[PDB]
Amino acid sequence: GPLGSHLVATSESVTEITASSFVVSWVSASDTVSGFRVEYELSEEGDEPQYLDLPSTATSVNIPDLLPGRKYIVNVYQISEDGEQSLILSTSQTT
Repeated sequence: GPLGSHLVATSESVTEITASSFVVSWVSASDTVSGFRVEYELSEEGDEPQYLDLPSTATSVNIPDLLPGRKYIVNVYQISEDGEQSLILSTSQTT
């Protein structure tokens, strides 16, 4: 049954804890995507934003070098064959 969800997941859907890393996954809300671009910045300090580029076949990425005890804002954008970016997933986390 729906084990009520069973969070089934289990293992800290968040593994890459090292350096307070993050493991976020999304859906290629588009097959015309030529690649993906992930952006994460401190929701507090507002430091400078960082970008990570992944292939159109990528649907998940691990963000390392994160500052423990800090909140980061993550936004995944898919790049179309025209170079257009579209927000497919936006979420924040607290190392």
